[PDB]
Amino acid sequence: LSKRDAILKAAVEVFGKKGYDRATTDEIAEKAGVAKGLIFHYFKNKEELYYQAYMSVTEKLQKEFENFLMKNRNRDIFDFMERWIEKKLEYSASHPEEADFLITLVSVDEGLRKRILLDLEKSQRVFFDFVREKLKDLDLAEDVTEEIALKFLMWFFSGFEEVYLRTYQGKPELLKRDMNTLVEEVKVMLRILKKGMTK
Amino acid sequence: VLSKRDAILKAAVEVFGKKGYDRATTDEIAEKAGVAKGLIFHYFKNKEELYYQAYMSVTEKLQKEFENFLMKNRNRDIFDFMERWIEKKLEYSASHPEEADFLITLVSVDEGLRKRILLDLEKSQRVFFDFVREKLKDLDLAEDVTEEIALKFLMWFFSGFEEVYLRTYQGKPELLKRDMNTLVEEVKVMLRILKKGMTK
Repeated sequence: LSKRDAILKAAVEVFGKKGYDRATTDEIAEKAGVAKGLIFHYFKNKEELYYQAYMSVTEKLQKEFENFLMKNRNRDIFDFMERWIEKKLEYSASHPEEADFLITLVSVDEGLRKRILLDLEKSQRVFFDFVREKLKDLDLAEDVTEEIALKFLMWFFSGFEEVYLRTYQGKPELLKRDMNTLVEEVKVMLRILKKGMTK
Repeated sequence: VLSKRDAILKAAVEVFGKKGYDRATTDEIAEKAGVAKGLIFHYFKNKEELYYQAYMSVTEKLQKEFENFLMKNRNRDIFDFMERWIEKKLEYSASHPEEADFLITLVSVDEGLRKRILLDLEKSQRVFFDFVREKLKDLDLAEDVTEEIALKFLMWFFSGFEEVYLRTYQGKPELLKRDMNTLVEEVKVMLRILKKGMTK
């Protein structure tokens, strides 16, 4: 682990534990075992240190997804999304530091938040292209257009995300306990969407 | 012809929605209401209690609407019921943009006030989901669809819908009205999807 990656790892930890405003770069330096000045050497400032840590974790989740897609790209779209969500949930239960960090975007400077949100869209494009490509392969039911199927899926995914955050954020042991229940619920809900959207 | 107290709540809804909590003044509101400024504080301790009461009067409006719906369109099939409810909710939201603007300000408000108001909004649609919960017991659910899974699914889907709706149309009644047709059609189709996917 280079000093730059140890700094980024330390920043993920400290930012997630203290939030963006209470976290100091001193704390991050010590946690990384590096000299305070090196943070400013590798990152212009606290904003940019936060940005690049955000990018770095977003990068790991992209590789996670590229691996999974490659392995699972031939599955039915609903089977694919079910397995992906189960992978996502398992990642978060084993990566509580990264999960706590990701949620601090909320608390951040307006411009930083904007810059990061636009980068989040770019990082996920391949997922959303794949999804809408695969929705074009379904024999959709009467009056279900691809745009409708996709809106539905997004409304649903957003709702689920909200409940995940409301219920499991900062509670990795609770997510582990509930993991079988969540994965089963999700399998069934996507089966519902499958049965109702297709003929 | 509104009482002064209610004329004041109405004006408050208008002024707060237009200017936001911080820039809105009781002077603006008293002028919008047609009353003396002293009458506002006579009826409402201050601006925060005025915002609270204005917020309650709107949510009581909305909830009255649901409770009439519930007993008129009561024992319809639940998916038809829900489809129709969501259509009413949309038509109202389009015709009451001052209320929409107003509701939206809750983000920018003092935390105590915002929690206080959130508790009351939790209550506010228990009626809806208690009814849905009971109506699902009537249904012949598809294999593996438990009633618990059924209800969680409807909750998660409506929350997500709501969230994306707010993000899209917040401060855009022009986009909303332009989009209405498409949105209504989407709702009909999506609830047909739910009925077919959820029942045997």
